[PDB]
Amino acid sequence: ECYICHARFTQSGTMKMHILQKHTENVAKFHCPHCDTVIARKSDLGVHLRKQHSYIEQGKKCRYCDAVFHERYALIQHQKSHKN
Amino acid sequence: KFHCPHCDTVIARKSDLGVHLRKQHSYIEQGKKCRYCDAVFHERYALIQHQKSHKNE
Amino acid sequence: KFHCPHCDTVIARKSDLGVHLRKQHSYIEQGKKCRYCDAVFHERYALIQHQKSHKN
DNA sequence: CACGCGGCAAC
DNA sequence: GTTGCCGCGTG
DNA sequence: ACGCGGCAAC
DNA sequence: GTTGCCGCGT
Ligand SMILES: [Zn+2]
Ligand SMILES: [Zn+2]
Ligand SMILES: [Zn+2]
Ligand SMILES: [Zn+2]
Ligand SMILES: [Zn+2]
Ligand SMILES: [Zn+2]
Ligand SMILES: [Zn+2]
Repeated sequence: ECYICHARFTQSGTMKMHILQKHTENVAKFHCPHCDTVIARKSDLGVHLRKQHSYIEQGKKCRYCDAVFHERYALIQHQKSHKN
Repeated sequence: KFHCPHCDTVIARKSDLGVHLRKQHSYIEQGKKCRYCDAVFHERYALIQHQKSHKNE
Repeated sequence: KFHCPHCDTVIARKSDLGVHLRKQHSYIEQGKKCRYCDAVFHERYALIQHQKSHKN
C-alpha cells in the first residue's frame, strides 16, 4: 500500500506507477555496463544497449574527419568533441 | 524565446516554442474525455496535466 | 513439460497448453496485415514471429 | 540570423 | 508515443 | 478464472 | 510513459 506514503490503491498496477513517478528516489535503477548512463526501467536499458552499444558490421565515418566507428555511442561522443 | 506564457516549461529555441504552443496549447474543436472521470478538454496540455493528476496526484 | 504441436514452445500444464493453442495457433478468417510490410496472416503466431524478424 | 524539418533518447 | 534537444538544410 | 512479473515495441 | 504481452503461480 505504498509503504512510503501509506496511501492506498485498489490495484497493484497503478501503485507501481505512483512509486516510479513520485517516489523515484527509492527505485533501484540500472547502471549501463558501457557508459555513465543510469536508466530507471530495465526494458529501457535493453533498448539503450541494443541501439547504442551494438557492434555495427559496417563502419560509419565521422561527418568531419576520416575516422570510422563500429559502435553508435563512440561515434556520437567523438562528434560532440569536435566543438572543443 | 525562453518562457512559455500558458505553462511552466522552459524552451531554448524559438521554433521549438512554435511546435510547443501549436501542439500543447492549440484549441481542438472536438473535445476529448478524460480516461478516468467525466471531464472533457479542448487543449492538449490541460488534458495531459489533468489526466496525469489522477493516477499520479 | 509438454511440447506444442506447432512451435518450439514448451508448456508445463495441460490447461495452459490449451489456452496457448487457442490464442496463438488459431485460425482467423479475416487476415491481419504485417505492421511493416504487406504480408497477411491468418494465425497469430505466424504474424508475431514474422513481425519480430523485421529487426534484421 | 530566422524558420522548419527530422532524428535523437530516456521516460 | 511523448517532448524538448539539436544538427542542418533553405531562404 | 484471476493477477503478477519481466519484457518489449511505440 | 503507455499498454499489451504470456507463461506461470494462485
Ligand atoms: Zn506514495
Ligand atoms: Zn550505455
Ligand atoms: Zn571526427
Ligand atoms: Zn506551454
Ligand atoms: Zn480526469
Ligand atoms: Zn504453440
Ligand atoms: Zn512484414
